[PDB]
Amino acid sequence: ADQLTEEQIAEFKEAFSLFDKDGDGTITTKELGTVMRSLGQNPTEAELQDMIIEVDADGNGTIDFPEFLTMMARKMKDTDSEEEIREAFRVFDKDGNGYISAAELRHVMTNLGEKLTDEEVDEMIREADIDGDGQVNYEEFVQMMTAK
Repeated sequence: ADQLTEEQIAEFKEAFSLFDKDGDGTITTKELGTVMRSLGQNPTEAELQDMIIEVDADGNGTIDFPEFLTMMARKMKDTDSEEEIREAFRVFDKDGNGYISAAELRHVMTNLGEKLTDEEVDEMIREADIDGDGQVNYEEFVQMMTAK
């Protein structure tokens, strides 16, 4: 599809297959968090609890591969609120890296207007900063502006 390349689907498949012990194309309900972690994202235990009910309310203990993909595909559907904010941010990630320099995030905060004092903005920078890169994430930052 145009929303994601088949190359990305490969990683979703490898991360899933890493826990598909039986080879039936399935993982356990609890292994869902581990598959997502293998893709580099760590979901909250609270949301994970509800994610399981929407697939296996009876508690059989498994989630299949097309269900795992359907869960992702459900969130991937267009929404007006998150996409509007993301539009402005797309021009700042020059490398397609997901992380941008804190100096560049600081520019966005200044350009957006109503910029709070540096100490108030630091609260958000602190959580987003990665010591290995010296960069702050921009993508989850956008979602943090509208959800918590």
